[PDB]
Amino acid sequence: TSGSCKGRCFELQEVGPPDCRCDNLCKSYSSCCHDFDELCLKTARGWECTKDRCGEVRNEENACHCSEDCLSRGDCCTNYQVVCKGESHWVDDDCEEIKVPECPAGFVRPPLIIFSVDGFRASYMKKGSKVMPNIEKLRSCGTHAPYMRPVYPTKTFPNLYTLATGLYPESHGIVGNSMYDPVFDASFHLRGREKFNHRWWGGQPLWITATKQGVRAGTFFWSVSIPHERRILTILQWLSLPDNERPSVYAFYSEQPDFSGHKYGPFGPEMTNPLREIDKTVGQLMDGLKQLRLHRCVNVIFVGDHGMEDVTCDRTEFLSNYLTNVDDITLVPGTLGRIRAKSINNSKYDPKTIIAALTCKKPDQHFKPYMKQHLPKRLHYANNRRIEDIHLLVDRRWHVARKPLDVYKKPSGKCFFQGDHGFDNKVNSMQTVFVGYGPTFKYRTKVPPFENIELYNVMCDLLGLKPAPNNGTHGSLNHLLRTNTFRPTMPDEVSRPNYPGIMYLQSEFDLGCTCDDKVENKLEELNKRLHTKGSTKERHLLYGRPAVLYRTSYDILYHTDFESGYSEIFLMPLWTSYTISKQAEVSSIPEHLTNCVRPDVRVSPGFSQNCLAYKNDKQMSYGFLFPPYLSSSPEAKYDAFLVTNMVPMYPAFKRVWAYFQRVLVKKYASERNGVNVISGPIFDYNYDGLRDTEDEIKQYVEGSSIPVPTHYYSIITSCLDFTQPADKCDGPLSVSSFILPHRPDNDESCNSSEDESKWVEELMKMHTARVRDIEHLTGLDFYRKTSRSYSEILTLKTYLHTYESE
Ligand SMILES: *[C@@H]1O[C@H](CO)[C@@H](O[C@@H]2O[C@H](CO)[C@@H](O[C@@H]3O[C@H](CO[C@H]4O[C@H](CO[C@H]5O[C@H](CO)[C@@H](O)[C@H](O)[C@@H]5O)[C@@H](O)[C@H](O[C@H]5O[C@H](CO)[C@@H](O)[C@H](O)[C@@H]5O[C@H]5O[C@H](CO)[C@@H](O)[C@H](O)[C@@H]5O)[C@@H]4O)[C@@H](O)[C@H](O[C@H]4O[C@H](CO)[C@@H](O)[C@H](O)[C@@H]4O[C@H]4O[C@H](CO)[C@@H](O)[C@H](O)[C@@H]4O)[C@@H]3O)[C@H](O)[C@H]2NC(C)=O)[C@H](O)[C@H]1NC(C)=O
Ligand SMILES: CC(=O)N1CCN(c2ccc3ncn(Cc4cn(Cc5ccc(C#N)c(F)c5)nn4)c(=O)c3c2)CC1
Ligand SMILES: [Ca+2]
Ligand SMILES: [Ca+2]
Ligand SMILES: [Cl-]
Ligand SMILES: [K+]
Ligand code: NA
Ligand SMILES: [Zn+2]
Repeated sequence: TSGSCKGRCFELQEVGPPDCRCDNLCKSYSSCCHDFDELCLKTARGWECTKDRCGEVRNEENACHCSEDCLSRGDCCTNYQVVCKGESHWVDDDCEEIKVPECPAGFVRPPLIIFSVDGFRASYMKKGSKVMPNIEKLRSCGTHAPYMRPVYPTKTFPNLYTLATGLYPESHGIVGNSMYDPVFDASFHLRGREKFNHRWWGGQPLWITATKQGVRAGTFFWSVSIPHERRILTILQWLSLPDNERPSVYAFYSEQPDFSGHKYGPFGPEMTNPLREIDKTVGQLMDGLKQLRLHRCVNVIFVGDHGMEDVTCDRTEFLSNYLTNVDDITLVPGTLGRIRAKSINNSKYDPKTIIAALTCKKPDQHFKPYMKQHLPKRLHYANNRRIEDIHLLVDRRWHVARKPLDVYKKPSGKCFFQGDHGFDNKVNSMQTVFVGYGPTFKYRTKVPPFENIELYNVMCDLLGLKPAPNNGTHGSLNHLLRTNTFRPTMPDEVSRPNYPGIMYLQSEFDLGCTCDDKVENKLEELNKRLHTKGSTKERHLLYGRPAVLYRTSYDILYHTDFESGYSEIFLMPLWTSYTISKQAEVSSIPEHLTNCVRPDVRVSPGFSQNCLAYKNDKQMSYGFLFPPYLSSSPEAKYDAFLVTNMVPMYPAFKRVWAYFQRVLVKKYASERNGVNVISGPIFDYNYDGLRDTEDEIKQYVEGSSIPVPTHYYSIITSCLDFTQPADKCDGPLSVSSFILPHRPDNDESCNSSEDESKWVEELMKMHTARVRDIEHLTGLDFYRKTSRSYSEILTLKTYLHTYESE
């Protein structure tokens, strides 16, 4: 319909119908005024000043200007000062530290510009360095990480909306580039108009956070037909607006190098040019800022959404080769797989039969099926109705498809893609980039790799905003910044522990347990009391006891070899802590102690587990949190069989756990010069990544109130300087953790029929976790007493050990 864009080009506030629009998204909606192209998308004379244009009389038809009034008008070509005034390109100036913001009068805060690049793999920073001098200058003069970890799936929309919200895709709702919502009965796709509907997009993205708190924000989306040079000129024009109208945060988005990467693979010879072109665009922005005297005022973030892997048509696994009944399913295909029934509310569709037909069927099978609740917890990819129950994790370099006709399209199936992304977010080729440059970022500083969910908090800090609740750990990235507005502090402990002494006589217990412990001194009797009272506690609890951050009733139990926090509600430890030195020796469970379980005289029969329940439950067995194999003496070993150290374990899981405890702990202590281990149960029956309350538990040991954990964790800490033993470390710490699913079969591990040395450790690596992940799942807070700064501890708690090569 009707109206004009005269005096409205790239207006910031979008107008409602039936009035026509002139903002940077109007093209997407087909709702621009009829003169939008003519007035707002000028192209005459290209994007660069030449010597003969210098001082020209202003011609309003030109794309940009070289006339003398152009600085005052805000619309010079970005190279104006270089061609027409003897100025140097930004890239050609030496790095000079920006100690304080150097902003024109009227700038109330340094603006933030987010420059996002689609498909920019982390290793492009080294491999394309010779063709990206503007980017290489940002990177070396500012703050950079060797790589930034994306979220899963390593697709465009989930990651860019994660960047804007600090939320996992399960929480923000953009769980893929394609998705079907069974409540909406509608599908979201990269291409098309459904994605414009606000109903898909949850959380509070940065532009909304900013606006609600009185900080003006540019649009983060761009119509695809607006060329990059015009996006840049538009941002530079918005930056010349009056103080009261000017945004403080700006976003530029590039579809490259992703668009070429898909055609040519991540390192195709055709990739050099798209990298040169992105660099040139960075150059334009920086020259533009320098003309406006804003180059030592603005904070610039150069950030990618994901990397890019070599993927061709012939590396496609077809479901039709596994299932006889493939027309019964709908598959979301590609570098991940999501399966649901073709016919909604079809009662005779069995996910269990589909999973079974897809499990370990071909020796080199290039995907693994999972019920979504069994996916590695580090992916946080389950708590959303748009995530199908059945998920296929696809090997890097591979695709999955339903039938061959979906891939090999008529006439005779030519391929025409050599690159793709979307795989597991720990995969090297999916890693992407982060550089921060400006007064608020540090000068010439490397920082360790970190996750993109953390940036939202930092952007809010950069803008003086209070972040909406999100999945970052605020303070974990304080080390990126010259000046921090946020001072993290430890959460307050909610429940204080009881410290029970000996309160019960053996004959008060009727637990159906037995142990051969009657076997067989004044000197070694005070020593026993000392231990039960906390004398070895500084050895086994190295970083203070974990804080309990919810209301509950629990006891601290001390022993020679380990300390625990025992829950009277869940009838088992919430945590068990012990230190194993490089010198410690592994021993066996003596014959006469094979089935030994001992009542704990500090803990009431009524708050204890019982052996009878385990006897009666033909599916469920038990294991121990502190391992008897690692007892310091035959006498201390009796403590490991206390009923208060016992936890429910499926026989299939006991294979995993026993190998970890008997073989792997000692190997880690050898490799790391001692380790401290904290282990415990996790209950997450509604798969939301958060500690279950007792009324959420769906499974108990038969005929008891003993709840069955969904997972078991361990956090394994040592000295970063491994020349110092774990128990006498003066400096920073080193951690690796896992959250192992507690499953009644080893179907996940295709080699599980073999010896544990051939599969267990591979499983654990797959289920590697951050300390922070375990904290959410347990309501515990770790590392309460160290000699390290809290910001450093927050970084340590966000660390993920990925087991990739470098
Ligand atoms: C990662 O970080 C995030 C963010 O911190 C964590 O996610 C949060 O987790 C909380 C606990 O699970 C959860 O609290 C819920 O919230 C319920 C209200 O939810 C709606 O409103 C939310 C707030 O909106 C306002 O603020 C934001 C600023 O952030 C603005 O942008 C808004 O516009 C508002 O001004 C809102 O965020 C939330 O969004 C979800 O749902 C949307 C609409 O469908 C989606 O678009 C969106 O993507 C979100 O979807 C996710 O989250 C939902 C669960 O909320 C989930 O189902 C989806 O799969 C997806 O993951 C809503 O619009 C509130 O009703 C709840 O209270 C009930 O339970 C509590 C205790 O659990 C009781 O104390 C309480 O009394 C009440 O019980 C009653 O109601 C029950 C039904 O729920 C009923 O059964 C019972 O019998 C009782 O009657 C509860 O507080 C937050 O909503 C959630 N936020 C987000 C964004 O996801 C996340 O946990 C972190 N992950 C990890 C691993 O740490
Ligand atoms: C939540 C919200 O307010 N809305 C309103 C506007 N809706 C909308 C409207 C017009 C549009 N025109 C073009 N494109 C292409 C495109 C891709 N990208 C990369 C990118 C950039 C930023 C984020 C974020 N966050 C992202 F997810 C993807 N930018 N433009 C869009 O996706 C698009 C989306 C989306 C829903
Ligand atoms: Ca992308
Ligand atoms: Ca839960
Ligand atoms: Cl997807
Ligand atoms: K049993
Ligand atoms: Na198996
Ligand atoms: Zn892509």
